[PDB]
Amino acid sequence: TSFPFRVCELSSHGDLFRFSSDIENHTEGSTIATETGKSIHFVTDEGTSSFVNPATVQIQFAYDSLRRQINRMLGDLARAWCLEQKRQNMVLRELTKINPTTVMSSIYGKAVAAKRLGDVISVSQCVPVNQATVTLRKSMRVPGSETMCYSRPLVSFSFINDTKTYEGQLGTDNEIFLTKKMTEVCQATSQYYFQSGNEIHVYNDYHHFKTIELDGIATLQTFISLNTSLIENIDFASLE
Amino acid sequence: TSFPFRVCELSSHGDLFRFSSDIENHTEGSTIATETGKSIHFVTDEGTSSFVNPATVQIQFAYDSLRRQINRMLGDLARAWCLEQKRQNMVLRELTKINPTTVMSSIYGKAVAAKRLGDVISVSQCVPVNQATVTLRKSMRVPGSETMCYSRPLVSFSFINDTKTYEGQLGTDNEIFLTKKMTEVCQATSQYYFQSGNEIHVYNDYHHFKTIELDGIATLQTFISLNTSLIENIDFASLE
Amino acid sequence: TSFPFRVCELSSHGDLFRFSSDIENHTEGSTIATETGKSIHFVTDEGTSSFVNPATVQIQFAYDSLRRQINRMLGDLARAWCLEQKRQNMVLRELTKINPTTVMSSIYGKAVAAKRLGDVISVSQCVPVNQATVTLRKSMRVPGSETMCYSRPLVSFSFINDTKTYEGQLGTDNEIFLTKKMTEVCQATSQYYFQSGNEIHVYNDYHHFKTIELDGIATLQTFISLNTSLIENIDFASLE
Amino acid sequence: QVQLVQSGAEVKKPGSSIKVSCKTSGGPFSTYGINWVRQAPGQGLEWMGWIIPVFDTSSFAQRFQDRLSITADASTSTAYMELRSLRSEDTAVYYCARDRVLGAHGANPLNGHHYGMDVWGQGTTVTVSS
Amino acid sequence: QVQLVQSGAEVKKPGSSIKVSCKTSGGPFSTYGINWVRQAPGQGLEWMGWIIPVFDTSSFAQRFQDRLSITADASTSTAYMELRSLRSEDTAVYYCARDRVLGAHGANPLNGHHYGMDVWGQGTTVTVSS
Amino acid sequence: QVQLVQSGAEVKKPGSSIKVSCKTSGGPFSTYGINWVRQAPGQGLEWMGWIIPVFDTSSFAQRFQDRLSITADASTSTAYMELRSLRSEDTAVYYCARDRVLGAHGANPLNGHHYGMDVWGQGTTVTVSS
Amino acid sequence: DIQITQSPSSVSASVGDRVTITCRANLGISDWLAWYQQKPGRAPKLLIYAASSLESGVPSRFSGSGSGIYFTLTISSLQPEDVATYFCQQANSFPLSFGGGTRVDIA
Amino acid sequence: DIQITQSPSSVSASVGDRVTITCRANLGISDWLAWYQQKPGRAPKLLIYAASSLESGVPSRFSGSGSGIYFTLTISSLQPEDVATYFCQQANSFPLSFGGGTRVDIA
Amino acid sequence: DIQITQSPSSVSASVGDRVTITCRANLGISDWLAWYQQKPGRAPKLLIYAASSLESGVPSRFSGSGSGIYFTLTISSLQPEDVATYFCQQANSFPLSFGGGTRVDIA
Ligand SMILES: *[C@@H]1O[C@H](CO)[C@@H](O)[C@H](O)[C@H]1NC(C)=O
Ligand SMILES: *[C@@H]1O[C@H](CO)[C@@H](O)[C@H](O)[C@H]1NC(C)=O
Ligand SMILES: *[C@@H]1O[C@H](CO)[C@@H](O)[C@H](O)[C@H]1NC(C)=O
Ligand SMILES: *[C@@H]1O[C@H](CO)[C@@H](O)[C@H](O)[C@H]1NC(C)=O
Ligand SMILES: *[C@@H]1O[C@H](CO)[C@@H](O)[C@H](O)[C@H]1NC(C)=O
Ligand SMILES: *[C@@H]1O[C@H](CO)[C@@H](O)[C@H](O)[C@H]1NC(C)=O
Repeated sequence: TSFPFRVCELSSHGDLFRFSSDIENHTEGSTIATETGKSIHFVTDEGTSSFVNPATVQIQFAYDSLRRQINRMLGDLARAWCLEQKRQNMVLRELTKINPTTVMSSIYGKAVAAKRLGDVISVSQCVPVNQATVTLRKSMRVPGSETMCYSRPLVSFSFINDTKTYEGQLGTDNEIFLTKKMTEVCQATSQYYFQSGNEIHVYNDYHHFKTIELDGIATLQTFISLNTSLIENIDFASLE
Repeated sequence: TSFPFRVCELSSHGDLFRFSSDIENHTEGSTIATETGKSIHFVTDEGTSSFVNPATVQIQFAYDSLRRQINRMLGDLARAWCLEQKRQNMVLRELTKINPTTVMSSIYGKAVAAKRLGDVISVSQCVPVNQATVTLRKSMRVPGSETMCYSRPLVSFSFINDTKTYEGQLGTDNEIFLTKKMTEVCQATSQYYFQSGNEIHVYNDYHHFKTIELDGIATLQTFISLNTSLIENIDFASLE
Repeated sequence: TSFPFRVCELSSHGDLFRFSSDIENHTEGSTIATETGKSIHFVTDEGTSSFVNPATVQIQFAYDSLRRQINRMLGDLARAWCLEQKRQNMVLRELTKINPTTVMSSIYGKAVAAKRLGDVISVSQCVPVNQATVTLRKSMRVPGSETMCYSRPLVSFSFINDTKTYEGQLGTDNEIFLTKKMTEVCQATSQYYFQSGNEIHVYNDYHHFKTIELDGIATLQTFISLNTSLIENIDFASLE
Repeated sequence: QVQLVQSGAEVKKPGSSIKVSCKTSGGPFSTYGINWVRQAPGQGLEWMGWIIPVFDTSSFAQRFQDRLSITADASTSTAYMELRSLRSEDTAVYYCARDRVLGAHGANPLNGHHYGMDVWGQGTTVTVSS
Repeated sequence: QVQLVQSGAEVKKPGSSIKVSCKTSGGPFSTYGINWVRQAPGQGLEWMGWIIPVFDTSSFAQRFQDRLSITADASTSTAYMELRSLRSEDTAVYYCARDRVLGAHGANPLNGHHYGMDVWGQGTTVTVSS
Repeated sequence: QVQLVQSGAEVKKPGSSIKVSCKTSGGPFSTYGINWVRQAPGQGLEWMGWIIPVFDTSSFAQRFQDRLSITADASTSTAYMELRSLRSEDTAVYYCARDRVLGAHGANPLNGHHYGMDVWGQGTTVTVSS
Repeated sequence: DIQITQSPSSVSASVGDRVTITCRANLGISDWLAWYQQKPGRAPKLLIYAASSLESGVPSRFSGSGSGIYFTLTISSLQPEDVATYFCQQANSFPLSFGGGTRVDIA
Repeated sequence: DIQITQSPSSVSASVGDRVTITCRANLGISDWLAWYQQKPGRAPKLLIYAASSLESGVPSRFSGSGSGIYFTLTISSLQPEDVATYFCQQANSFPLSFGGGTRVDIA
Repeated sequence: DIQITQSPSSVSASVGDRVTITCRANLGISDWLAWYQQKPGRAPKLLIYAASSLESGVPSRFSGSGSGIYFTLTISSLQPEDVATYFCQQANSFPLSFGGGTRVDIA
């Protein structure tokens, strides 16, 4: 899928990228003349008619008047869409400092590893691992340490054409980390739900308890519906 | 209101939620035939007429041609609105890691307590406290410690039906914390403005100085106006 | 330009600002009567005609029907634009806590220094420095310390009418810091790309290697194109 | 000021059952929770059990998980504890301590036991001897 | 290089008033601020006061808040300090020190005193004796 | 289990050239990288060089940057290291160690040498004497 | 069942000297440890309701600190009325337990 | 060329006692140091592949820690089979180098 | 009025030895302390303009560190020209004050 099980800490070559820092002829004649390539449109508000069957000029005016208002809205909408994106660009740049890989994976619509070298972002590709081999461990306790226990679950996996089985630690977005150095002080009554593939593995007291499908846990409805109402298809009736 | 004075650290039951990870028949006949449920619309560009008073076909074409362009725009606008929300979903998920309660209170349009258990969010409800009883303390300095002083102001309040008066520390969004463990090293010439209800309590040198209304301090104009221009109501005049 | 070389830690007076916390007559007669200031519009769906050349009522209906659907879209679009901005307001407020100057410089579309005093933001102005004098240093290693080396490059500059040359440390957005206290432990094979004005100064092993123009490094395409398709200008042909 | 008045001292023969009462006065008895703590002579405090009158939810220590029954009477605003099969080791000063923070907001249970016990009862010395 | 030349040594009878001058050469005088620091014999440095000529804003130490008047003459690029009601304890080497960072950008005051004083004057030994 | 079988002990006269072999069995020889480490008698381990068979990329230590040639034969799944101009100091037990993490995913080089060497070979005792 | 252990069984200090009591736990109490003070033939009195928050009506000299496994109770100045037994109580989850009281005395 | 130095040339401890081995570097290895254990006439065996990540098949008593300049290897309990030479290897960038082995011996 | 106190009144060290001077404050100077060096019959010379920022033309051996209440001045190697009095000056807010100079001397 978009985010397969992968190791994103082996890539040796990253592509360097940078966030961008920097992101009609009407003459009165109340008649107004608008120049078109093959014609000139004369619009009269009092006339309620546009000049390139008396309705022809009215029908032209109807389309032309709606054309102007809609194209003016599309300009105001565009102007604000840009001022919005210029902000979301600053937000993404700030977010990359907090976490680069997740933000860059979003901007690429594909799992990519990202590291920040000075003011540029080095984007590299991850090493995909066999989905079938990936398997989480029931114990989340660090061996030989009761006080310390892995914050995230350990995963046993293998590379595409490699027989050897590696042991790593599951991260976010199905990203396995070869270094199992993610750990936390053991907490009483600690329950954690970790997503691995299409399953959420529930761990109680740093011990696996149950594996539920993603639908088991409700989804936050962040999406803001625009409720776009498409223009209906009206069949005008002939009258007299 | 949306965010009343409340304690959001007592809830024992949180609902578990997860951010979503994964978020026409035209035949040429330059005549083009579009199938409608009760009819077939034939659109001719050279003809400038659409076939379901010579104007009837022109009037149909006018509405139909605007219908196609506006609906194509509403599709392009929708496509981008979605790609935008998929990003704002990643931003909200990243923000929840930095601070879960504020982001989840925004996504619910209502004050809710939120804790992150692994990759899921446990959303619970806060314990509302009597608005009248809530009262801030003038002194913001930890007793018995000159070097250490409360970073945020202490608040004296009481529960809905409880006579007992509790002592807590004011947080953000009118959220009182029973544990007054928020504190900082005392700073020279330190002036802090803290919002409690509909008032901003100015504190100078960790001592309350003045209580001003919210309008006293200017409001940042983050809102990006779309300047939506609604279609004007033109009364077409009858001509000949 | 928008962000000239500047020192934003000298301002003694900041303006205090706060994020906002809180951000038709149709009568059936299937005829529906809509009241206009100079007239009343009667819309018949079955009639396919609107009453304020048989086309006049049809042409009125065409504009009126598109006027209603488009204005209902502009209302749904607006409603969602607002719910979106109310979220982006929370995001900006959270971002200001992480970094105030960058977020406030974005909200002002101009370089401004910002400090968070309690729940209000003190916005001040920076001290511009001569662009010509600004010059980066090749060495990025703390003198007398092999283990410690400046995380960001040091800059030699001078004030507008001040002959004296100051020594500071380049920050983000062409902001020079008089205090060169930004430093990190020296790392092997460390390559950093730092933007100063219209150039990206590459540093290898804490030693300046090359100065490339901004176009040298690819720009991340965060902008989400709306592909706004402006209404085309159709010249209706007269038929009979 | 919330005051919790406990019952008086009662010498009980071994194998008998003692019921120590604790009356709450000056605050909402049902909403808050009362914890029963037992301090044996020359011994440290030992939590015995806790109950919340509104939800009649009683949690007991493993040692007395079988012989201890903590009840609560909203009408008398009194919480009671019954230790059965009394043995010499049961001799101690039983204490009724009310939690500092509210334990219930309506039908919603709250974690008010995380802030400890502010109001303690005078205590009841149960001597188990024949 | 900004050089600040102070006035010469002046033995003053007790109760007299001394006016030590400090000429700035090689840099803007009004924009920056000069601090007057006093070091009594065998004593540590003691800040007396500071003035910024562009705004004529003079801040004094409490000890001399009443008998100290620090002025600045832009025309002579000279800053002056006047100590009135001189007493034996006033005997010391007065020092004029210019702040390291600019204190004023146009009509906007800046916090240049946060970075200390880089250029110091030679000093003036005022001996208060009769 | 990936097993690396090295060549046998070979006493070489000074100035001769020795080429120790290391056969990989039980894993992808080309993808992973083999490091050649030399331990002189009573001395600490000394990295000699490393090669990746798929990209035939061989990195050597400065000391042997001129007289050391590490090669790899995919057909025999064998990596061979040759030391020329042998001198008494070259006497040591040469070790072939395979990197723990994959070093190449297709035509993309990986940093698998950051996780150390897991599989080592028996070791070839090369004695340089006449 | 979380197990809490007080580091000092008994502490003796001069009037004015500071006294630190440590309360460790096998698991994480997450800032839910309470400090109490009990005097011979008296009911225990809550001094620090949370790990660090001081209860009202308690001399400021009594301060608390710590989180998770490690917790500490510090008296800035030992005074004649500080001579008592101090018990730390885990409040994270039932069964709630009290640590062995530390006997503070005047040296 | 990054230069790594092991703080203890040799360490003698009783059975059950903890043993700490330090490996410092002139530059930053960024958590790319590996700890190896070598016994007389045997090939070195990797113990901690990363700065702290213990390799499989290695007794939990062996533990690693440290980042960049400082690094550390700790043996919770010295046991008869812990008597060997421990070498720290920089894996950040070629030329890779091994620090002088620390001789752990029964005291 | 913020009050600053230098921990060492006088420090005697051999040539080559390090010397640390501490300057504490009742409130927070927020990285606005300056370190000066004064030699008999000479004007003071600014060494560290900010808390840790070294002034130009000053031997690198002079380093500064600290923030808020605690501040420190460290000479990596005491040299014959390091024999002087070092004064710390609060620059956070008027009235600016100088801490009692520490007399560094050859031991
Ligand atoms: C309109 O959008 C809102 C969200 O803004 C959604 O809840 C609602 O279902 C949509 N449709 C209707 C019919 O209101
Ligand atoms: C249009 O929107 C901008 C903000 O994008 C606003 O400043 C302006 O007042 C609005 N209206 C007009 C008349 O431009
Ligand atoms: C539509 O927008 C996308 C980006 O969202 C862009 O890649 C594509 O080229 C656009 N199509 C046009 C402009 O016709
Ligand atoms: C408070 O008491 C009143 C009166 O019984 C009741 O209606 C209300 O719901 C109570 N509020 C609570 C329990 O939060
Ligand atoms: C610098 O001097 C010129 C000439 O007097 C003046 O116009 C300018 O305003 C001065 N600079 C500033 C920033 O005021
Ligand atoms: C795995 O091996 C097969 C068979 O040789 C090959 O087709 C495939 O590309 C290999 N995959 C990778 C990623 O090396």
